[PDB]
Amino acid sequence: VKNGEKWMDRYEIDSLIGKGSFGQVVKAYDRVEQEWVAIKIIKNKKAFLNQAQIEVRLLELMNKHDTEMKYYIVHLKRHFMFRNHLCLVFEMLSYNLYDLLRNTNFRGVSLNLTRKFAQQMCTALLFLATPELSIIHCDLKPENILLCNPKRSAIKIVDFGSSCQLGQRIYQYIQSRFYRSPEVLLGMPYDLAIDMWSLGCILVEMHTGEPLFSGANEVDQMNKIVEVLGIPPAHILDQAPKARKFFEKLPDGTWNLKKTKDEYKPPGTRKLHNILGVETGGPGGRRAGESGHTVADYLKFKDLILRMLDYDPKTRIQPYYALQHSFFKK
Ligand SMILES: Cc1nc2ccc(-c3cc(N)nc(N)c3)nc2n1CCOc1ccccc1
Ligand SMILES: [Cl-]
Ligand SMILES: [Cl-]
Repeated sequence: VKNGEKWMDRYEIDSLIGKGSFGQVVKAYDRVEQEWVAIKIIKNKKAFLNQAQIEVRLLELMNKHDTEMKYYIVHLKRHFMFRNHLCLVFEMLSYNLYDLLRNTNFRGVSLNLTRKFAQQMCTALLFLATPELSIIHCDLKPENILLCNPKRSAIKIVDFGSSCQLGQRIYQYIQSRFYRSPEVLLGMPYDLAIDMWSLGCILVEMHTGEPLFSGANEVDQMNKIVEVLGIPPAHILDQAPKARKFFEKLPDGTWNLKKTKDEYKPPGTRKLHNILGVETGGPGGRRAGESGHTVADYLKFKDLILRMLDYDPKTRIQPYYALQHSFFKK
């Protein structure tokens, strides 16, 4: 697609903004609205078109709901078919939270900026949980959270290409590996709670600069999670189709790890407080004496993250109750 093309006496293509398995995203001048827009151009392959039609349906469903929470998700302006490609037109946004970490040389941002991100992210999750929506994103990661403006800390969620409503699930293998919830690793039916799991993983990474759980495979992934949060509850592993991919049951109805060729820190011993550096002056001690990073501030953040990383998705912290947490009290 050329960097001067004109479409439908309406759009002038400027540049490639983004690429994907879905196709590509281009910067285009909308001659009617007289503004720049982002156009998501889907490949003319049955598979991407079908999944993108679902994304359009979910996006248009959200547009029909006027609240104070709807403006944390990229607004879909419109869509059309051109040259046999489904085209989604969005408001222009800026760079993503991963690029923001890259720009800190992976040293992380302040707890204060982390809090501002958490609050927006939790308000978006609350909006998707409105019963008549009930949309699971299924691919929350730093790369799918964009700054509205390179000067500001306003963010919006993008990419509803993996998203499904509750009880419209298609795939068992969903979510980006590092952000994949245990329920989805364990091959169990997933909720809106898998996004809260992902959000917890992201918020830590935003502050430390490194992914909380960077598995090289599903097995590696679950082992890195168990290092921090210990063995999942028996009641969960008993109902889990793929419990025996990672764990083994014992005479007395208790569970342990399947082992292979040696090494990980033993279950629950890689403590989040050390990962966060609560009482050691933040991540790698780099925040020693910096304001808004009091041990009290860090402990509230630690408490909220462990509510987002509950193994049980039925007791894992839902969004309204994450906005009530002391970590957000000024
Ligand atoms: C700069 C900019 N404005 C945007 C507005 C919307 C979207 C946008 C992108 C996608 N995949 N899905 C939706 N629903 C909206 N992406 C924008 N980008 C950067 C584009 O890069 C990407 C590419 C792939 C994934 C994420 C960001
Ligand atoms: Cl990443
Ligand atoms: Cl996915």
